[PDB]
Amino acid sequence: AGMDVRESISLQNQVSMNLAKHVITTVSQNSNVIFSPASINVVLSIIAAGSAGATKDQILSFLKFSSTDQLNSFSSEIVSAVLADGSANGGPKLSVANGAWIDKSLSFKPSFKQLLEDSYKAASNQADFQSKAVEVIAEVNSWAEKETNGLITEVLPEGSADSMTKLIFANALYFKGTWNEKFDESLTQEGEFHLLDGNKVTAPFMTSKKKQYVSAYDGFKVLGLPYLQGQDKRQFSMYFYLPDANNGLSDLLDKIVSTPGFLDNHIPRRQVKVREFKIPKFKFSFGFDASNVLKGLGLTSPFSGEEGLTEMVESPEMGKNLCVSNIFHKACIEVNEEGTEAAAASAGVIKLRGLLMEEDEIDFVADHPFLLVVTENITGVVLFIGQVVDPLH
Repeated sequence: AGMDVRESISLQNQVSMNLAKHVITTVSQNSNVIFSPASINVVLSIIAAGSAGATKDQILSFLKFSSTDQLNSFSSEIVSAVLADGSANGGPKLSVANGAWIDKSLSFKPSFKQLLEDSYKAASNQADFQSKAVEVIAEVNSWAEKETNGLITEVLPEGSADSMTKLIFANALYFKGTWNEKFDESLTQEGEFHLLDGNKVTAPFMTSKKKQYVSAYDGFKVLGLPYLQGQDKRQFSMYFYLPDANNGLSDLLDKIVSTPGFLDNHIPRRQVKVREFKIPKFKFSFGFDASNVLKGLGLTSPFSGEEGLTEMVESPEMGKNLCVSNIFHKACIEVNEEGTEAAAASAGVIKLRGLLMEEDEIDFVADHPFLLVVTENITGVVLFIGQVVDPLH
Protein backbone atom coordinates (compact mmCIF):
# COMPACT_ATOMS: atom_id res chain seq x y z
CA ALA A 1 0.00 0.00 0.00
CA GLY A 2 1.44 3.33 1.23
CA MET A 3 1.24 4.93 4.66
CA ASP A 4 2.49 7.60 7.07
CA VAL A 5 5.38 6.81 9.39
CA ARG A 6 3.27 8.09 12.30
CA GLU A 7 0.61 5.46 11.66
CA SER A 8 3.24 2.77 11.08
CA ILE A 9 4.75 3.55 14.48
CA SER A 10 1.31 3.66 16.05
CA LEU A 11 0.38 0.27 14.58
CA GLN A 12 3.79 -1.21 15.57
CA ASN A 13 3.47 -0.11 19.18
CA GLN A 14 0.11 -1.88 19.51
CA VAL A 15 1.52 -5.11 18.10
CA SER A 16 4.45 -4.58 20.47
CA MET A 17 2.09 -4.60 23.48
CA ASN A 18 0.65 -7.89 22.29
CA LEU A 19 4.21 -9.20 21.90
CA ALA A 20 4.79 -8.09 25.51
CA LYS A 21 1.64 -10.01 26.49
CA HIS A 22 2.94 -13.17 24.83
CA VAL A 23 6.39 -12.81 26.43
CA ILE A 24 4.78 -12.42 29.84
CA THR A 25 2.80 -15.61 29.17
CA THR A 26 6.09 -17.56 28.92
CA VAL A 27 7.49 -16.50 32.31
CA SER A 28 6.46 -17.38 35.85
CA GLN A 29 3.82 -15.40 37.76
CA ASN A 30 6.35 -13.33 39.68
CA SER A 31 8.94 -12.87 36.91
CA ASN A 32 9.78 -9.30 35.96
CA VAL A 33 10.02 -8.58 32.23
CA ILE A 34 11.85 -5.90 30.20
CA PHE A 35 12.57 -5.95 26.45
CA SER A 36 13.08 -3.61 23.50
CA PRO A 37 10.39 -3.85 20.76
CA ALA A 38 12.42 -1.44 18.63
CA SER A 39 15.42 -3.79 18.76
CA ILE A 40 13.26 -6.80 18.01
CA ASN A 41 11.79 -4.97 15.01
CA VAL A 42 15.31 -4.03 13.89
CA VAL A 43 16.14 -7.75 13.72
CA LEU A 44 12.91 -8.58 11.85
CA SER A 45 13.74 -5.78 9.36
CA ILE A 46 17.17 -7.39 8.82
CA ILE A 47 15.48 -10.76 8.22
CA ALA A 48 12.91 -9.33 5.84
CA ALA A 49 15.77 -7.85 3.83
CA GLY A 50 17.34 -11.28 3.31
CA SER A 51 14.06 -12.92 2.34
CA ALA A 52 11.33 -12.89 -0.28
CA GLY A 53 7.97 -14.26 -1.30
CA ALA A 54 5.45 -15.17 1.37
CA THR A 55 8.19 -14.72 3.97
CA LYS A 56 9.11 -11.15 3.09
CA ASP A 57 5.37 -10.41 2.94
CA GLN A 58 4.56 -11.98 6.28
CA ILE A 59 7.23 -9.91 7.99
CA LEU A 60 6.35 -6.76 6.04
CA SER A 61 2.77 -7.00 7.30
CA PHE A 62 3.92 -7.74 10.85
CA LEU A 63 6.05 -4.62 10.87
CA LYS A 64 3.46 -2.33 9.21
CA PHE A 65 5.54 -1.15 6.26
CA SER A 66 4.99 -1.91 2.60
CA SER A 67 8.54 -2.63 1.40
CA THR A 68 12.00 -3.68 2.54
CA ASP A 69 13.13 -0.24 1.39
CA GLN A 70 10.68 1.40 3.78
CA LEU A 71 11.91 -0.80 6.61
CA ASN A 72 15.57 -0.13 5.79
CA SER A 73 15.07 3.65 5.86
CA PHE A 74 12.85 3.75 8.93
CA SER A 75 15.66 1.92 10.68
CA SER A 76 18.58 4.11 9.57
CA GLU A 77 16.76 7.44 9.54
CA ILE A 78 14.56 7.09 12.62
CA VAL A 79 15.29 4.07 14.85
CA SER A 80 19.09 4.45 14.92
CA ALA A 81 18.75 8.14 15.75
CA VAL A 82 16.43 7.12 18.57
CA LEU A 83 18.77 4.34 19.71
CA ALA A 84 21.91 6.50 19.51
CA ASP A 85 23.79 7.26 22.72
CA GLY A 86 22.83 10.62 24.16
CA SER A 87 25.43 10.87 26.88
CA ALA A 88 27.91 12.83 24.74
CA ASN A 89 25.22 15.52 24.74
CA GLY A 90 23.99 15.16 28.33
CA GLY A 91 21.08 12.89 27.52
CA PRO A 92 20.67 9.27 28.54
CA LYS A 93 23.29 6.63 27.97
CA LEU A 94 22.33 4.08 25.34
CA SER A 95 24.40 1.27 23.95
CA VAL A 96 23.36 -1.17 21.22
CA ALA A 97 24.60 -4.61 20.24
CA ASN A 98 23.39 -5.95 16.94
CA GLY A 99 24.72 -8.93 15.02
CA ALA A 100 24.11 -12.05 12.96
CA TRP A 101 26.06 -15.31 12.95
CA ILE A 102 25.64 -18.15 10.51
CA ASP A 103 27.11 -21.65 10.49
CA LYS A 104 30.34 -21.43 8.49
CA SER A 105 28.98 -24.09 6.13
CA LEU A 106 27.24 -20.99 4.78
CA SER A 107 28.14 -17.45 3.82
CA PHE A 108 26.14 -14.24 3.46
CA LYS A 109 25.79 -12.55 0.09
CA PRO A 110 28.42 -9.80 0.18
CA SER A 111 25.60 -7.40 -0.66
CA PHE A 112 23.56 -8.50 2.36
CA LYS A 113 26.69 -7.93 4.49
CA GLN A 114 26.91 -4.32 3.33
CA LEU A 115 23.23 -3.58 3.88
CA LEU A 116 23.66 -4.84 7.45
CA GLU A 117 26.69 -2.57 7.83
CA ASP A 118 25.04 0.54 6.34
CA SER A 119 21.35 0.70 7.22
CA TYR A 120 21.73 -1.23 10.47
CA LYS A 121 25.28 -0.87 11.79
CA ALA A 122 25.05 -4.61 12.36
CA ALA A 123 27.85 -7.16 12.32
CA SER A 124 27.62 -10.37 10.33
CA ASN A 125 29.89 -13.34 10.87
CA GLN A 126 30.32 -17.04 10.33
CA ALA A 127 30.79 -19.43 13.22
CA ASP A 128 31.58 -23.08 13.74
CA PHE A 129 28.28 -24.07 15.36
CA GLN A 130 28.74 -27.58 13.95
CA SER A 131 31.78 -28.45 16.09
CA LYS A 132 32.38 -25.48 18.42
CA ALA A 133 28.97 -24.26 19.60
CA VAL A 134 30.25 -23.82 23.17
CA GLU A 135 32.99 -21.49 21.94
CA VAL A 136 30.67 -19.55 19.64
CA ILE A 137 28.33 -18.78 22.54
CA ALA A 138 31.22 -17.29 24.55
CA GLU A 139 32.50 -15.45 21.50
CA VAL A 140 29.09 -13.85 20.83
CA ASN A 141 28.83 -12.93 24.50
CA SER A 142 32.31 -11.35 24.55
CA TRP A 143 31.42 -9.49 21.38
CA ALA A 144 28.21 -8.05 22.87
CA GLU A 145 30.14 -7.06 25.99
CA LYS A 146 32.67 -5.27 23.79
CA GLU A 147 29.94 -3.44 21.87
CA THR A 148 28.25 -2.25 25.07
CA ASN A 149 31.44 -1.23 26.86
CA GLY A 150 30.91 -4.03 29.38
CA LEU A 151 27.37 -2.94 30.23
CA ILE A 152 25.67 -6.05 28.86
CA THR A 153 27.46 -9.27 29.54
CA GLU A 154 25.59 -12.43 28.54
CA VAL A 155 23.12 -12.26 25.64
CA LEU A 156 23.28 -16.03 24.92
CA PRO A 157 22.56 -18.36 27.88
CA GLU A 158 24.67 -21.46 28.42
CA GLY A 159 23.62 -24.26 26.07
CA SER A 160 21.54 -21.94 23.90
CA ALA A 161 23.24 -22.84 20.58
CA ASP A 162 24.31 -26.32 19.41
CA SER A 163 25.58 -28.46 16.53
CA MET A 164 22.28 -27.96 14.70
CA THR A 165 22.37 -24.16 14.97
CA LYS A 166 22.47 -22.52 11.55
CA LEU A 167 21.46 -18.87 11.87
CA ILE A 168 21.16 -16.65 14.94
CA PHE A 169 20.70 -13.00 15.77
CA ALA A 170 22.03 -11.47 18.95
CA ASN A 171 20.66 -8.14 20.03
CA ALA A 172 20.96 -6.04 23.18
CA LEU A 173 19.92 -2.58 24.27
CA TYR A 174 21.35 -0.85 27.32
CA PHE A 175 19.76 2.37 28.56
CA LYS A 176 20.47 4.45 31.61
CA GLY A 177 19.01 7.88 32.17
CA THR A 178 18.94 10.55 34.85
CA TRP A 179 15.48 11.90 35.81
CA ASN A 180 14.57 15.50 35.03
CA GLU A 181 13.48 15.69 38.69
CA LYS A 182 15.49 13.76 41.27
CA PHE A 183 13.77 12.07 44.20
CA ASP A 184 15.02 12.89 47.70
CA GLU A 185 16.77 9.69 48.75
CA SER A 186 16.29 10.76 52.38
CA LEU A 187 12.56 10.19 51.76
CA THR A 188 12.82 6.64 50.46
CA GLN A 189 11.28 4.29 53.04
CA GLU A 190 10.43 0.59 53.33
CA GLY A 191 6.87 -0.43 52.42
CA GLU A 192 4.67 -3.36 51.39
CA PHE A 193 4.47 -4.52 47.78
CA HIS A 194 1.56 -6.85 47.04
CA LEU A 195 2.62 -9.84 44.95
CA LEU A 196 0.23 -11.52 42.48
CA ASP A 197 0.53 -14.80 44.42
CA GLY A 198 -1.35 -13.14 47.29
CA ASN A 199 1.66 -12.49 49.53
CA LYS A 200 3.34 -9.19 50.40
CA VAL A 201 7.05 -8.22 50.60
CA THR A 202 8.92 -5.26 52.12
CA ALA A 203 10.67 -3.00 49.64
CA PRO A 204 12.14 0.53 49.21
CA PHE A 205 9.53 2.98 47.87
CA MET A 206 10.62 6.40 46.60
CA THR A 207 8.34 9.36 47.31
CA SER A 208 7.87 13.04 46.51
CA LYS A 209 5.66 16.01 47.28
CA LYS A 210 6.36 17.72 43.97
CA LYS A 211 3.67 17.71 41.30
CA GLN A 212 3.63 14.74 38.92
CA TYR A 213 2.44 13.88 35.38
CA VAL A 214 -0.45 11.63 36.45
CA SER A 215 -3.80 10.91 34.75
CA ALA A 216 -6.55 8.61 36.01
CA TYR A 217 -8.69 6.50 33.73
CA ASP A 218 -11.39 3.85 34.15
CA GLY A 219 -9.64 1.11 36.14
CA PHE A 220 -6.06 2.41 36.13
CA LYS A 221 -3.69 5.33 36.33
CA VAL A 222 -0.69 6.49 34.34
CA LEU A 223 2.44 8.26 35.57
CA GLY A 224 5.02 9.81 33.25
CA LEU A 225 8.61 10.45 34.43
CA PRO A 226 10.69 12.45 31.89
CA TYR A 227 14.46 11.86 31.59
CA LEU A 228 16.99 14.69 31.67
CA GLN A 229 17.69 15.88 28.14
CA GLY A 230 20.70 18.18 28.17
CA GLN A 231 21.56 19.01 24.55
CA ASP A 232 19.99 15.82 23.29
CA LYS A 233 17.04 16.63 21.00
CA ARG A 234 15.28 13.40 21.92
CA GLN A 235 12.85 13.42 24.82
CA PHE A 236 12.68 10.14 26.71
CA SER A 237 10.16 9.31 29.42
CA MET A 238 9.13 6.27 31.41
CA TYR A 239 5.46 5.54 31.83
CA PHE A 240 3.88 3.51 34.62
CA TYR A 241 0.51 1.87 34.03
CA LEU A 242 -1.03 1.04 37.38
CA PRO A 243 -4.26 -1.01 37.67
CA ASP A 244 -6.58 0.04 40.49
CA ALA A 245 -6.73 -3.60 41.62
CA ASN A 246 -3.68 -5.33 43.15
CA ASN A 247 -4.10 -8.18 40.67
CA GLY A 248 -5.33 -6.01 37.81
CA LEU A 249 -2.24 -6.26 35.62
CA SER A 250 -3.39 -9.00 33.29
CA ASP A 251 -6.72 -7.35 32.53
CA LEU A 252 -5.11 -3.96 31.98
CA LEU A 253 -2.74 -5.53 29.46
CA ASP A 254 -5.72 -7.20 27.75
CA LYS A 255 -7.38 -3.77 27.43
CA ILE A 256 -4.18 -2.24 26.08
CA VAL A 257 -3.73 -5.05 23.54
CA SER A 258 -7.33 -4.73 22.27
CA THR A 259 -7.43 -0.91 21.93
CA PRO A 260 -5.80 0.63 18.82
CA GLY A 261 -3.62 3.66 19.60
CA PHE A 262 -3.83 2.96 23.34
CA LEU A 263 -0.32 4.29 24.03
CA ASP A 264 -0.82 7.48 21.99
CA ASN A 265 -3.90 8.21 24.09
CA HIS A 266 -2.62 7.68 27.66
CA ILE A 267 0.19 10.23 28.00
CA PRO A 268 -0.33 12.49 31.03
CA ARG A 269 0.66 15.99 29.95
CA ARG A 270 -0.14 18.01 33.08
CA GLN A 271 1.76 17.95 36.35
CA VAL A 272 -0.84 17.68 39.08
CA LYS A 273 -0.89 17.73 42.86
CA VAL A 274 -0.27 14.34 44.45
CA ARG A 275 -1.32 13.41 47.97
CA GLU A 276 0.10 9.91 48.35
CA PHE A 277 2.89 9.14 45.88
CA LYS A 278 4.96 5.95 46.08
CA ILE A 279 7.29 4.40 43.50
CA PRO A 280 9.21 1.17 44.23
CA LYS A 281 12.88 1.08 43.31
CA PHE A 282 13.86 -1.81 41.05
CA LYS A 283 16.80 -3.05 38.99
CA PHE A 284 16.89 -6.05 36.69
CA SER A 285 17.85 -7.50 33.34
CA PHE A 286 15.88 -9.84 31.12
CA GLY A 287 16.74 -11.99 28.15
CA PHE A 288 14.96 -14.36 25.86
CA ASP A 289 14.97 -16.05 22.49
CA ALA A 290 12.20 -14.21 20.61
CA SER A 291 11.73 -17.01 18.09
CA ASN A 292 8.95 -18.86 19.92
CA VAL A 293 6.75 -15.95 21.03
CA LEU A 294 6.93 -14.53 17.52
CA LYS A 295 5.80 -17.86 16.03
CA GLY A 296 3.01 -17.60 18.59
CA LEU A 297 1.89 -14.27 17.10
CA GLY A 298 1.81 -16.02 13.74
CA LEU A 299 5.19 -14.79 12.46
CA THR A 300 6.13 -18.35 11.57
CA SER A 301 7.75 -18.11 8.13
CA PRO A 302 11.21 -16.80 9.13
CA PHE A 303 11.64 -19.88 11.39
CA SER A 304 10.33 -22.53 8.99
CA GLY A 305 12.34 -24.28 6.32
CA GLU A 306 9.26 -24.04 4.12
CA GLU A 307 10.03 -20.75 2.35
CA GLY A 308 13.47 -19.95 3.70
CA LEU A 309 15.80 -17.00 3.39
CA THR A 310 16.88 -17.10 -0.23
CA GLU A 311 18.21 -13.54 -0.28
CA MET A 312 20.57 -13.94 2.65
CA VAL A 313 23.19 -16.52 1.63
CA GLU A 314 24.99 -17.46 -1.58
CA SER A 315 24.10 -21.12 -2.26
CA PRO A 316 20.49 -21.39 -3.58
CA GLU A 317 20.64 -25.02 -2.46
CA MET A 318 21.62 -23.86 1.02
CA GLY A 319 19.23 -20.89 0.99
CA LYS A 320 16.42 -23.33 0.29
CA ASN A 321 15.31 -24.54 3.72
CA LEU A 322 17.51 -21.97 5.50
CA CYS A 323 15.70 -20.30 8.35
CA VAL A 324 16.39 -18.40 11.55
CA SER A 325 17.38 -20.67 14.44
CA ASN A 326 17.20 -18.08 17.22
CA ILE A 327 16.75 -14.44 17.97
CA PHE A 328 18.60 -13.75 21.22
CA HIS A 329 17.63 -10.51 22.98
CA LYS A 330 18.79 -8.89 26.17
CA ALA A 331 17.69 -5.73 27.94
CA CYS A 332 18.05 -4.24 31.41
CA ILE A 333 16.24 -1.54 33.37
CA GLU A 334 16.70 0.38 36.58
CA VAL A 335 14.70 2.81 38.65
CA ASN A 336 16.26 4.83 41.47
CA GLU A 337 16.38 8.38 42.89
CA GLU A 338 19.06 9.85 40.63
CA GLY A 339 18.01 13.12 38.97
CA THR A 340 19.72 16.17 37.48
CA GLU A 341 21.89 18.36 39.75
CA ALA A 342 21.84 21.22 37.25
CA ALA A 343 18.16 22.26 37.27
CA ALA A 344 17.19 25.94 37.28
CA ALA A 345 14.91 26.57 40.26
CA SER A 346 11.21 27.17 39.55
CA ALA A 347 9.63 30.63 39.75
CA GLY A 348 6.80 29.10 41.75
CA VAL A 349 3.96 30.59 39.78
CA ILE A 350 1.83 27.45 39.82
CA LYS A 351 2.57 26.93 43.50
CA LEU A 352 1.41 30.49 44.19
CA ARG A 353 -1.70 30.00 42.07
CA GLY A 354 -2.40 27.04 44.33
CA LEU A 355 -2.63 29.35 47.34
CA LEU A 356 -5.74 30.86 45.71
CA MET A 357 -7.41 27.84 44.07
CA GLU A 358 -8.69 24.50 45.35
CA GLU A 359 -6.45 22.16 43.35
CA ASP A 360 -7.66 18.55 43.19
CA GLU A 361 -5.18 16.02 44.49
CA ILE A 362 -4.50 12.48 43.37
CA ASP A 363 -2.74 9.33 44.58
CA PHE A 364 -0.34 7.19 42.65
CA VAL A 365 0.86 4.40 44.95
CA ALA A 366 2.56 1.63 43.03
CA ASP A 367 2.52 -1.01 45.74
CA HIS A 368 1.40 -3.68 43.29
CA PRO A 369 2.26 -4.86 39.75
CA PHE A 370 2.28 -2.28 36.97
CA LEU A 371 3.33 -2.05 33.34
CA LEU A 372 6.31 -0.04 32.15
CA VAL A 373 6.94 1.73 28.85
CA VAL A 374 9.97 3.80 27.81
CA THR A 375 9.41 5.96 24.77
CA GLU A 376 11.05 8.67 22.80
CA ASN A 377 8.35 11.35 22.68
CA ILE A 378 9.31 13.18 19.45
CA THR A 379 9.03 10.10 17.23
CA GLY A 380 6.72 8.13 19.51
CA VAL A 381 9.11 5.16 19.13
CA VAL A 382 9.04 2.71 22.10
CA LEU A 383 12.45 1.63 23.51
CA PHE A 384 11.22 -0.70 26.25
CA ILE A 385 8.10 -2.46 27.45
CA GLY A 386 8.10 -4.31 30.77
CA GLN A 387 6.26 -5.42 33.86
CA VAL A 388 7.35 -5.02 37.48
CA VAL A 389 5.73 -7.86 39.43
CA ASP A 390 8.40 -8.11 42.12
CA PRO A 391 10.66 -5.09 42.92
CA LEU A 392 12.96 -7.22 45.09
CA HIS A 393 14.22 -9.27 42.19
